[PDB]
Amino acid sequence: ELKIRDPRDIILAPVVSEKSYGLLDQNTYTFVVKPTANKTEIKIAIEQIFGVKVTSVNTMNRKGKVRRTRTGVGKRPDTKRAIVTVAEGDRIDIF
Amino acid sequence: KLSAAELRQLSGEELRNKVRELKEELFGLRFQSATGQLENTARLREVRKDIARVYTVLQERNLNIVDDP
Amino acid sequence: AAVCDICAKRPGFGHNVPWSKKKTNRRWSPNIQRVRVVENGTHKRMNVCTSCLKAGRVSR
Amino acid sequence: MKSLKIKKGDRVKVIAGNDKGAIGEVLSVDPARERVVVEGVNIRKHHGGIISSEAPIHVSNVQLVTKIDGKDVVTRVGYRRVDVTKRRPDGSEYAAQRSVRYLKKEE
RNA sequence: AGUUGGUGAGCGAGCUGUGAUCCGGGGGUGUCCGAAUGGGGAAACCUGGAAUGUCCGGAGUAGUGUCCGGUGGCCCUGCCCUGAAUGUAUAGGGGUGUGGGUGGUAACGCGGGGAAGUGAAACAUCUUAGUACCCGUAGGAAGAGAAAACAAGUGUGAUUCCGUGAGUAGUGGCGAGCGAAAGCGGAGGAGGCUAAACCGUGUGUGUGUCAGGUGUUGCAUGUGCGGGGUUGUGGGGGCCUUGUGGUUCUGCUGCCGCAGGAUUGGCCAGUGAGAAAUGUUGCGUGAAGGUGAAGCGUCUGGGAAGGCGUACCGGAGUGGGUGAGAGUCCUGUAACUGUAAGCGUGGCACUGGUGUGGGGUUGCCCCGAGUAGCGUGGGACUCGUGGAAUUUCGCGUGAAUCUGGCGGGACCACCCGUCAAGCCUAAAUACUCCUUGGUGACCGAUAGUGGAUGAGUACCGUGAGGGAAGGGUGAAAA
RNA sequence: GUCCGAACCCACUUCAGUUGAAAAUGGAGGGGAUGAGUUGUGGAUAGGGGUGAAAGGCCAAUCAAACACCGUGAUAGCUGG
RNA sequence: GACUGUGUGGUGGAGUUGAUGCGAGUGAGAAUGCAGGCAUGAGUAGCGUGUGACGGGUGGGAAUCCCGUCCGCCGAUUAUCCAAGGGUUCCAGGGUCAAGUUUGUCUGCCCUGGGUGAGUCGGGUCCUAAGGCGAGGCCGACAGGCGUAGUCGAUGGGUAACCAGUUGAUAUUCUGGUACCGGCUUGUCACCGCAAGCUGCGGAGGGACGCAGUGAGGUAGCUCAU
RNA sequence: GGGAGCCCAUGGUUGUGGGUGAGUGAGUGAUCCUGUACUGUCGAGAAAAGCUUCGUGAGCGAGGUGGCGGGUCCGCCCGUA
Ligand SMILES: [Mg+2]
Ligand SMILES: [Mg+2]
Ligand SMILES: [Mg+2]
Ligand SMILES: [Mg+2]
Ligand SMILES: [Mg+2]
Ligand SMILES: [Mg+2]
Ligand SMILES: [Mg+2]
Ligand SMILES: [Mg+2]
Ligand SMILES: [Mg+2]
Ligand SMILES: [Mg+2]
Ligand SMILES: [Mg+2]
Ligand SMILES: [Mg+2]
Ligand SMILES: [Mg+2]
Ligand SMILES: [Mg+2]
Ligand SMILES: [Mg+2]
Ligand SMILES: [Mg+2]
Ligand SMILES: [Mg+2]
Ligand SMILES: [Mg+2]
Ligand SMILES: [Mg+2]
Ligand SMILES: [Mg+2]
Ligand SMILES: [Mg+2]
Ligand SMILES: [Mg+2]
Ligand SMILES: [Mg+2]
Ligand SMILES: [Mg+2]
Ligand SMILES: [Mg+2]
Ligand SMILES: [Mg+2]
Ligand SMILES: [Mg+2]
Ligand SMILES: [Mg+2]
Ligand SMILES: [Mg+2]
Ligand SMILES: [Mg+2]
Ligand SMILES: [Mg+2]
Ligand SMILES: [Mg+2]
Ligand SMILES: [Mg+2]
Ligand SMILES: [Mg+2]
Ligand SMILES: [Mg+2]
Ligand SMILES: [Mg+2]
Ligand SMILES: [Mg+2]
Ligand SMILES: [Mg+2]
Ligand SMILES: [Mg+2]
Ligand SMILES: [Mg+2]
Ligand SMILES: [Mg+2]
Ligand SMILES: [Mg+2]
Ligand SMILES: [Mg+2]
Ligand SMILES: [Mg+2]
Ligand SMILES: [Mg+2]
Ligand SMILES: [Mg+2]
Ligand SMILES: [Mg+2]
Ligand SMILES: [Mg+2]
Ligand SMILES: [Mg+2]
Ligand SMILES: [Mg+2]
Ligand SMILES: [Mg+2]
Ligand SMILES: [Mg+2]
Ligand SMILES: [Mg+2]
Ligand SMILES: [Mg+2]
Ligand SMILES: [Mg+2]
Ligand SMILES: [Mg+2]
Ligand SMILES: [Mg+2]
Ligand SMILES: [Mg+2]
Ligand SMILES: [Mg+2]
Ligand SMILES: [Mg+2]
Ligand SMILES: [Mg+2]
Ligand SMILES: [Mg+2]
Ligand SMILES: [Mg+2]
Ligand SMILES: [Mg+2]
Ligand SMILES: [Mg+2]
Ligand SMILES: [Mg+2]
Ligand SMILES: [Mg+2]
Ligand SMILES: [Mg+2]
Ligand SMILES: [Mg+2]
Ligand SMILES: [Mg+2]
Ligand SMILES: [Mg+2]
Ligand SMILES: [Mg+2]
Ligand SMILES: [Mg+2]
Ligand SMILES: [Mg+2]
Ligand SMILES: [Mg+2]
Ligand SMILES: [Mg+2]
Ligand SMILES: [Mg+2]
Ligand SMILES: [Mg+2]
Ligand SMILES: [Zn+2]
Repeated sequence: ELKIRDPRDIILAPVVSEKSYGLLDQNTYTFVVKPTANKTEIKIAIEQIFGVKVTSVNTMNRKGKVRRTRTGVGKRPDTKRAIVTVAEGDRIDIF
Repeated sequence: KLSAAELRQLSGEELRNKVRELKEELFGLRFQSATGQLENTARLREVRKDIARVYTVLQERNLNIVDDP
Repeated sequence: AAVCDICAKRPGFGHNVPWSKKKTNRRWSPNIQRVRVVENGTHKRMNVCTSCLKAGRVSR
Repeated sequence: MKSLKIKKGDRVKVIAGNDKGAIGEVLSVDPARERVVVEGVNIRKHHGGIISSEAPIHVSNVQLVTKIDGKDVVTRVGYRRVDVTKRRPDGSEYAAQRSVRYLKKEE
């Protein structure tokens, strides 16, 4: 079958913000993931990508903001973000 | 370089390795874009185009449009 | 029933026509009879019109 | 859609507008809306700072110019078909037919 | 030779001619929902495969959670097994996956159901109108169609459509209204199959059949398949006088004849409705393209296409652009050309595939049955039940079958026409959601589509549904 | 299906409001308040039909036959232009 | 006469005049006409229950913003937390055209960025009620009606976690401490064997049920305290 | 774990490290718990699963499973402002 599936298709981008950097103090990383991926799949993908033991994965769905402009209401895409908790010393480099 | 019809001179397993390497490069590019790096933005689309090309070659081989090496 | 399982005879539609000719819609149903049949080897009921029953197009 | 008869790098003469008779090189072509930029003709300000540079003018307001006998003469163009060979993306060869522009008033 | 869509620029690229963007054609990918189809569901969500090695294949983990792909909706139908109560057997059950279906669609088609407002100066018959709407169901068109026809004294010769006939003859609470046909003039122009006798081919069963022949030779019913046959001043079968395409030379009928036979003629006939449907070669092209003529000088002007002067092209002076009004600045136009490709398409050759009757004859045999008629209750025909033909539905009743049936406006006789109760048929006709080109004593932003802009949007309504308004700087953002 | 009385449900009187705070309310009192009570969620009944401890009541703020669209540019011996 | 000048300016920036024909969406003051713009009433009524005062700050601008102090108000609710419904209004920073019945430096407004973490909470993966749909099926000219086997459907049944702390914005979710439930796997002990077990399938038990009332034993809470 | 005012200091509408001190008794008392208890009563007050147990109208399944304490990892989707 065509279309090999890579674990990097699930993990889209890291979330960079004050809360994410504060969570880095707890070995916690916030990633924007594919909105159809469950916690187990995200955990396995993170493990395979980074060679890092993951203790916990917490996910939330975030609604996109709606703003009224010329041409009416626009709606930013919905996102799901996984909050991955890493083992005591493993560390993930997001650059 | 952006890959071309010389992908038809490769084998199935190394074409699949090319797919995996392209996916990993795209992963790195997306992370750089999120983190504020990646001045070279055109590569972020060209890597996806290359993935499309490799899948095109694989599917033509699988469907026997082009004889498989 | 008003439809024959053989020949598909179905009701007609026309008029009640009184002395004053004040026409009203009405129906003419076929004389459908429900009889026991043995087709090939199958025992079953069938709604059969009296015309087919008289012609013998139904096996009892 | 196809291209225009005037291409970048050509030497053309302005035949209409505030700069009739001006001769310059075609700096850039905008085929979609048929406007070209010729050096040292339509000097106006952009934006950014001042940027005193050339503004596009309509392609029909310029004409290819040739030097026949020491005087610049505006000329029209024609095309002739010449046998060429084109390479398919894989690199194979095949003989095909291509058009080449020539200036009139000089054969 | 530029290019990474638009509203709406500069980054970072590719093309830096290794020819991109772009254009035509053909593929690849195509999340989720939707007939939606593994199961469920509040459409775009959820959830799965009893226990076994796991539904099957792959990936991952020590292992389970997991991932990727495949598979199984329902109904009809084909094939195989089984056969209930129960005996035959069927229903049913278990396989197999053979085929088809589901839903959508602007108008036009066919079949069926079927209003009311309205008009009649009320109103019920009638009208509106078989309209609106609705149900079923197509096709590129459909329906109809090869005389159980018209005609009226000769004749016409399938159907459909157009013009007349004619607002006539008629019909009508003879009110309001409704309203033909023949004939004639045109568009377009085909006719073909079948059922039945009769002859070849099995099962509820032989004891009568010169080479041959046995209580049966091949004898009796009625099947499924072949021929044969298809018409009306009757035809066909049968019975015969002949005729099949030149034969290798097989059985039967009679050591006459009949049929299978085989490369080869072959009048022919063909992808059509025509009892059928399978490759190679000859044409112009549609989708893209290619070529495509011929002007300068001065004047005023921000700007020349305007003025003045003076030349040119024209199979091209239709347009539209360009800083103002351009035949020669641009796009094109005329004319010619290319089309590789198409599922290409149309036509031709070939290939390939399929194949005769005429005359006489009545003695017999066959010629479409719950049909045609008749009665009755309704419908359509100019015809509103009538002198009511013709045609149609429901319910009864129910024929002849050639010395016969039906039609010619009740009916009967004669005469003339025709042969129903089986089927298939192109063209002329209807239509435009769409595609391409073109047009307008058509509109020009309160118009023209509701909609020149985020328009079936904003907004209103629980919902079906309703439903707007807002265009213009300049030649160039300078 | 007792009594008094909050919540709750109701709506008898009065005043105010009546271009309202409100297309039916507010202030003051008033009836029921263990019952034929009241209330939440989901569901069922549909237009000559539903439902009605019955007032022609109610069925999405005007019901002696809802609303929407269609027949439709209904018709009007009437009124206006 | 409808109207008009081949008079003369201004504005304006691309068309259009006369003759003679031809064709009309060809003329408006009325329709409680339609659309838009704008008057009249009029700087008039109103500004939606109420208690604010002051000191300081910010600012171009302060009764109406911020801080503080007095004072007043609610408190079976003017408090706190859910469901339904809403949908980013939440937080931080920038803003004062519009919106806010005034002002506004302020906002539930605008702009930009950020914010919602669950094996246990509430739903699904479990269960059914009313009711819906419904393989076959029966009924009905067509369209359809009903319904079996089933399959859905909470407002009910079933179901394992608490306290503390932390952020500008989250918390039975994160963190700390200490638990519990179901799997997988593993160590060890004990036990089976027409006759292990597992999964299906059902039987039974159980789940499993009204209203009203009194009393008793407790605890939460509250009050007081030498 | 939580819980006040004392600290060179902090920083001056601020939080840090120490400084946390007490946990006792009586009264009163629920709409909560025992409790679907108990008593009274007519109007006679869901279903199904989970659950316990029983077999076997089905298959799987090896002589391997099923139990009791101990250890490791796995625990999904939606909501959460
Ligand atoms: Mg969550
Ligand atoms: Mg978007
Ligand atoms: Mg009628
Ligand atoms: Mg009888
Ligand atoms: Mg190419
Ligand atoms: Mg060219
Ligand atoms: Mg390309
Ligand atoms: Mg599905
Ligand atoms: Mg479904
Ligand atoms: Mg499927
Ligand atoms: Mg299994
Ligand atoms: Mg269909
Ligand atoms: Mg009537
Ligand atoms: Mg009338
Ligand atoms: Mg009248
Ligand atoms: Mg036809
Ligand atoms: Mg003929
Ligand atoms: Mg004719
Ligand atoms: Mg036959
Ligand atoms: Mg030219
Ligand atoms: Mg000129
Ligand atoms: Mg006949
Ligand atoms: Mg007759
Ligand atoms: Mg009759
Ligand atoms: Mg009639
Ligand atoms: Mg008759
Ligand atoms: Mg007669
Ligand atoms: Mg036909
Ligand atoms: Mg308009
Ligand atoms: Mg205008
Ligand atoms: Mg307007
Ligand atoms: Mg709405
Ligand atoms: Mg009482
Ligand atoms: Mg209340
Ligand atoms: Mg009252
Ligand atoms: Mg009053
Ligand atoms: Mg009382
Ligand atoms: Mg309902
Ligand atoms: Mg009354
Ligand atoms: Mg009402
Ligand atoms: Mg009525
Ligand atoms: Mg009408
Ligand atoms: Mg009128
Ligand atoms: Mg009047
Ligand atoms: Mg005129
Ligand atoms: Mg007018
Ligand atoms: Mg006016
Ligand atoms: Mg107005
Ligand atoms: Mg005024
Ligand atoms: Mg005053
Ligand atoms: Mg006044
Ligand atoms: Mg006053
Ligand atoms: Mg006042
Ligand atoms: Mg007030
Ligand atoms: Mg105030
Ligand atoms: Mg204050
Ligand atoms: Mg107080
Ligand atoms: Mg109190
Ligand atoms: Mg929410
Ligand atoms: Mg915001
Ligand atoms: Mg908002
Ligand atoms: Mg806020
Ligand atoms: Mg204001
Ligand atoms: Mg502010
Ligand atoms: Mg703010
Ligand atoms: Mg289930
Ligand atoms: Mg049920
Ligand atoms: Mg069914
Ligand atoms: Mg179930
Ligand atoms: Mg459920
Ligand atoms: Mg909060
Ligand atoms: Mg907490
Ligand atoms: Mg914790
Ligand atoms: Mg039980
Ligand atoms: Mg019970
Ligand atoms: Mg007590
Ligand atoms: Mg939350
Ligand atoms: Mg909250
Ligand atoms: Zn019948």
